[PDB]
Amino acid sequence: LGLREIRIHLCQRSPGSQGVRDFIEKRYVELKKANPDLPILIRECSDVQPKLWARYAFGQEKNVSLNNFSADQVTRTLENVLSGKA
Amino acid sequence: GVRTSPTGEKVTHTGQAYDDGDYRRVRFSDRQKEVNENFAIDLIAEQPVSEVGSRVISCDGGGGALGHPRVYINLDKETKTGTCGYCGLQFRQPHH
Amino acid sequence: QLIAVDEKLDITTLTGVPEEHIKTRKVRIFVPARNNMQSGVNNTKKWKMEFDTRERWENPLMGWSSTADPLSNLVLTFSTKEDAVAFAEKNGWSFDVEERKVPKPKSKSYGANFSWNKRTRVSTK
Amino acid sequence: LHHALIPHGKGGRSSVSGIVATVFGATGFLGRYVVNHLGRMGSQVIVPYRCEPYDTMHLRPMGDLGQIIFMEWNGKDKDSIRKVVEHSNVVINLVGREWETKNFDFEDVFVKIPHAIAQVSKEAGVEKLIHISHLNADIKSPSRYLRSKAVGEKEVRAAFPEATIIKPSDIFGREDRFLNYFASMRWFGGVPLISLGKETVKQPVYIVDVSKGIINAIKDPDAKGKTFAFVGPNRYLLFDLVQYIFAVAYRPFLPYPLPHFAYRWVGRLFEVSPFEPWTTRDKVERVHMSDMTLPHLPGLEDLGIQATPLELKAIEVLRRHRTYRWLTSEMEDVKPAKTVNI
Amino acid sequence: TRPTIRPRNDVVHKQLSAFGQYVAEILPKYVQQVQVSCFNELEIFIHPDGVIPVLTFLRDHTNAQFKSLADLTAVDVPTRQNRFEIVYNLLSLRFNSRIRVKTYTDELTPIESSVTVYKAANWYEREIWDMFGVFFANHPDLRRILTDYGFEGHPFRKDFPLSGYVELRYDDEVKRVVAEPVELAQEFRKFDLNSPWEAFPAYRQPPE
Amino acid sequence: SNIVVSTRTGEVMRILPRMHEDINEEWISDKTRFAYDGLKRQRLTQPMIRNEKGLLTYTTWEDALSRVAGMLQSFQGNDVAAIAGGLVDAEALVALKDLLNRVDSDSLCTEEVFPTAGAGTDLRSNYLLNTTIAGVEEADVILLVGTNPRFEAPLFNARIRKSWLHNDLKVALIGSPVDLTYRYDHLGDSPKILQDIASGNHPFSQILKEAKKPMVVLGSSALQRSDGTAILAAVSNIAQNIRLSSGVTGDWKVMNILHRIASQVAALDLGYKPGVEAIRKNPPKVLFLLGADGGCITRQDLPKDCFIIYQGHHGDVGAPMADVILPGAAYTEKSATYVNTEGRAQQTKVAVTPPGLAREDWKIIRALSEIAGMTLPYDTLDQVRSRLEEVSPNLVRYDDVEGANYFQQANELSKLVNQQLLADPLVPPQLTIKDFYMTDSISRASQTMAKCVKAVTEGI
Amino acid sequence: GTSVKPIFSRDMNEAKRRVRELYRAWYREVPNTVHLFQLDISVKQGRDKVREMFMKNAHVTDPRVVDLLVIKGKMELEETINVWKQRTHIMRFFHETEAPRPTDFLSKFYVGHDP
Ligand SMILES: NC(=O)C1=CN([C@@H]2O[C@H](COP(=O)(O)OP(=O)(O)OC[C@H]3O[C@@H](n4cnc5c(N)ncnc54)[C@H](OP(=O)(O)O)[C@@H]3O)[C@@H](O)[C@H]2O)C=CC1
Ligand SMILES: [Zn+2]
Repeated sequence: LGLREIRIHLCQRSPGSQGVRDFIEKRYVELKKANPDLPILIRECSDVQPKLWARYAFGQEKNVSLNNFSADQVTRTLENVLSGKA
Repeated sequence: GVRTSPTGEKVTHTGQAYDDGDYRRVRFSDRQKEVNENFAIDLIAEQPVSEVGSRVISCDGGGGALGHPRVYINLDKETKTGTCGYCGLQFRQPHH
Repeated sequence: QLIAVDEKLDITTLTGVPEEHIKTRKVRIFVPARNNMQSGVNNTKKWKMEFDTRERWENPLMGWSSTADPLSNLVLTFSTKEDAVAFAEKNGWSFDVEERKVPKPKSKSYGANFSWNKRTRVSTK
Repeated sequence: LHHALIPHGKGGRSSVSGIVATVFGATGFLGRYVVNHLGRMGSQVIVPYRCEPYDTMHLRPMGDLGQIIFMEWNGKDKDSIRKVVEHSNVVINLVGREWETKNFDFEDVFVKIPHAIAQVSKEAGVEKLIHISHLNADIKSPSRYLRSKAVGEKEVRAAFPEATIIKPSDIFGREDRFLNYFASMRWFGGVPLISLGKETVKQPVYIVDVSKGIINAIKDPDAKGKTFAFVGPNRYLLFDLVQYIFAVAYRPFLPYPLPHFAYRWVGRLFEVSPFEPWTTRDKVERVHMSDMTLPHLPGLEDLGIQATPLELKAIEVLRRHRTYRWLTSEMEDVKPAKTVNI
Repeated sequence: TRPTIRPRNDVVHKQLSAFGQYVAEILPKYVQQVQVSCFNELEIFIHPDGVIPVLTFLRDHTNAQFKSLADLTAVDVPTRQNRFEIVYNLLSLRFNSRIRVKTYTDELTPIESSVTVYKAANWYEREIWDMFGVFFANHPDLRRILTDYGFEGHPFRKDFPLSGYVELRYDDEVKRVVAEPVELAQEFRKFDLNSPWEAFPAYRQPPE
Repeated sequence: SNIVVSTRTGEVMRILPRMHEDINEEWISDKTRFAYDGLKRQRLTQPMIRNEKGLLTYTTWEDALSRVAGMLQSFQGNDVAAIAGGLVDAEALVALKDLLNRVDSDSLCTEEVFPTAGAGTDLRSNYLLNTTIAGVEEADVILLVGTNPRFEAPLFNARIRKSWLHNDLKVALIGSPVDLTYRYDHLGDSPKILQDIASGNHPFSQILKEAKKPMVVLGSSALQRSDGTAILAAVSNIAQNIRLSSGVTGDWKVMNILHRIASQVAALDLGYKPGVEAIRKNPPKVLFLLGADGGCITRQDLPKDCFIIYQGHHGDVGAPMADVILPGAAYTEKSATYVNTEGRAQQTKVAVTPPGLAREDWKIIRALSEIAGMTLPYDTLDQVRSRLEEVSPNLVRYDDVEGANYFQQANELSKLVNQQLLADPLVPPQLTIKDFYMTDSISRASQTMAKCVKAVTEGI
Repeated sequence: GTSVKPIFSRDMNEAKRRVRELYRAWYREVPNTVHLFQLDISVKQGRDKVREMFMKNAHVTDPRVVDLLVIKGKMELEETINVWKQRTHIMRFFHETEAPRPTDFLSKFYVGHDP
């Protein structure tokens, strides 16, 4: 229930990652200034698919696919994870 | 130059000797440990240094074709003796 | 006539190899690196397949080096990477492939040893 | 743990197990199995022998090069024991005799020798001692052999407090004196049994189980000062056991009752042999005595061993006692005997 | 050039080349290649399906009469899609000549047995089956010849280890010879011997 | 550097270079070549515990693992912490991170300090050598800040000298005037100069403005002082002014960070907290020392009766202070992942097996997790590398060095904290050659390195 | 098509038929092997061992591989029937002198480095 880290795996030039890329290019910084003590690790995937990882207390974590999402979709799912839902 | 160890085991020329805690010593009970008594390092240290009147000397180990490959030794360093890389014999130039 | 099998080649059941030395082994497929002590390149032409290193221990009686794995000395030669990959796949071994390393072409100029205004001029010959 | 004694290898012939074991009485029945099991995994085995070296030859192939070392010893000489236990981390005592010789009696072989072994091993710094006693050892036992066993186990415990004592019961095997002893009684035509063997209960145990139990006790850190009881999985009335032995050997069974004093007289008569006696009065008493039940002591199952029943291993011992006509008979033919279990 | 160098014979080279052309002309259905080595040995590379015809021709032809099978063995080259190379050495006493016939197979493709042509083949094929695992169809009695009973694997394959997988000893508990995984007190020491400098320019391969 | 390990009959005989045009290309440094000697002494071979007298005594794996597991089940959260040393591999790092996460602990730290304000470890390009080692051959101006590339990264300095000799590269240094084996311009040693180049009030700012392929390299050793964050911010401001005045030259990646510790980049990729400050602020009761021998935290910084566990391969600073010793494998004794200062992930291979009873480090952590009741999912090396791919997918691409650049976001996040610089000259930890030979646990145990130190301190 | 030629069987059905014939022959032979070699095992043990060997190669889906396996099994049966094998050869199927090796991670971690 207690979020500890966020991991975003986005591919460098795959089309399906484009929206995710856009998000990092536009609205990552604001998020970082909203949660200045929260690890948001941005890493690169191989040719498979985008992914978002959310880790919680005591080692529990789950992942949500960000394939073909736009920037609005990734913002929506991210603020869904940061809030006490889903 | 064979010396003894604290347990009484003879020390080889390579310096091998079992420690007190080592169990392998049991292999020498009722038998003996084979040690060669002629330490080559002391024997080659016993040989006198040859004095020659040239900057370069040649060594083949003695006996011609029954020795080692023939090598040439430089004797320019005054504060050192030239040593054969095969035989261990030492050569120098007359000094003082 | 022919039967037109549509399976993947798999001969592990016929090679006599024990199961442990099939599933737990990792083979490496690579072009050996040139020995840095020499300039010759004739030993960097073929592909090699070799097995992962296992335990070696000292023999109690003479202090010799003792092993328990039978594949410690097995090295295979191949003309191409694809051939080695096919052999490893049909023998059931999981493999790691390393791409060939080729020295890049270099621009050599003996005249540059005596440049009028560059740093490449040599202070000794 | 003394780097040279760190285990290495895969546990095979050329491996290093980290065990340096001195096995007294290694040229006997249990000794060959114990030495073979130690040499299988690459242990350094020290064999003290008093017999002719020709009688130790069968132990030579049991170890890799240098892993089995033979040395002379005297049971009445402390310096021999010192010499053969100076370097071992495990000492196993399998010394025993079923009869008394002119030079060694039961008190010599079951009390004095085990006590000397335990004391010298404790002084030498040996950390593990395995001592073999009998399941029926009793200070008030009619048999001389059993009483000395009990006294010797007490003295061994006194000398080496952290010793592991193992008490088996009537080990059977290819070279045993249990199944062979009853099979060889066909030469007299009939089998004399005290009270027809209907008031004796036996719980025989397989030899390989005992050897594996000794090995596991060596490798068990919890078995330091423990006392174990190695017994088989089934209990048999003596009559039924002997009937089964004769059925597996396909020999005619002719049991007849002999009074105790007459059997004692026969044992007296056979004791006079200067060679190995065919039977002795003490042996007769032991055969007719029921096996004890000691549920408070740990057993083979506490060492990870499932006890092998006699029904799966009798043929490998008793096939030698068959005639040519019955030599090829399979093991599942001879209708296993009845057990008085619970 | 004279004393230390082996002399070459050109008459035999010409004759062997002519006979290779002859055999290739007569059997275009199976002959893939013909070669004459520079020490005057003639080889013919054929499709596997022509093992029986070609050999029969060489055995019974009036101009060939290769009536003796000197040797039959296999060579294992793992880098090839067809792993195994089958080699027949034939001798003609009438014309005092020798010929070599080569074909190929893999692990799962049978080769027709040539026992009907040469009796001597009977054991040789068995050996090839034992050491390499190549199956021969219509063999009168095909089974292991060299290895121990129940031996697993084919030891002459390149990927088979030199010391094998199992070793034998006598066990006193079971009173019999038993087999266990190999353990060596001294591991065999692999030597890396090849020089990094090329020895024979005449055999240099194109740099691909 | 890519190397070839020569071994005979189970013994490491020597170390030779292996050609990699992008990294070292034919050479190795003297420490890399002659430090193999150290591995043969001061080695941990058996598990150790504390006896009744407070002395370290050999024990079995079961006993030590049981003691550690009981101590770990006793506590939870901030009471558990770990410190990763300079030679740790990625597999063991991720295993320890998962194990401490199961206890709900996030105090996973490294000895090497990296600034955490702003972007921190969130963006990889913030802590990488983005130009790569090969890219030095294309630059025309390189600025060196608070670093001694000769001893921190000898092959990187060799590449700089190659560029200086063949491409007429221009080199300027801010820091102490060290000898770099090539002529360079010395701007000074005060950090104020950085601001002078960031404000445009320096001639070298003009020089960088007309540089079409400029590079700025900041050493990790300069980030170890209290004002490392301000230094990083100033260097980021300089890179910003370069990118703004000169425009965007495509993909050149002016910003660069030069690391000196082999384990740092993988630990940052996995989410380890750089520095040891979190341990200082919340002193734990159970501390894990994963090959940590820098002496950054002693028992004075920790409460009394604190349980300290050391896992490593050498007896050094960290072992005598530990309650339990877990002997691990050296880099020659395992197949393990290490990430470059470039960001390139590479793997070692087993040459010899670990001595005595020592084991693979990730295997030790997994066995401990199973003993303690929180069993980790992975059982083989391939499964641990699958977990590594789960946490950071660049750790399984074994020669890739290309990555995205997020300099704009990191720079924007770096200008909201305005801490001030210190009036202390930038002094590299290694000023001369004598401070080069002994830096880590293996080289400190080497007799050859001791001979080299004795030879350089006195000729004779 | 992949253009491959058969050994004996055209597809998996004929291969399974040959497997069943070989299994029948081995099952019939087991009691004779127990009698002739004077084995201390039971007939049930021998038939279970026979069943175990067949199950090991159950996964194979290629008819040529199955054909070769059947050929090898027939060779082994011929060796057994003619008493070319000895008692040691028959008992090698049972691995009676090999100490058991645990498959758990902890047991392997304790003993050594091998995976
Ligand atoms: N077999 C059984 O039924 C079970 C055995 N017992 C105990 O198990 C132990 C071993 O049994 P087991 O193998 O059948 O006995 P064995 O008769 O087969 O051999 C006993 C060993 O002790 C040695 N030994 C005997 N007397 C002396 C002596 N005076 N001096 C030196 N060595 C001597 C023998 O050596 P040498 O050949 O030179 O005479 C021999 O090696 C014994 O202690 C026995 O009491 C436990 C329950 C019953
Ligand atoms: Zn000489």
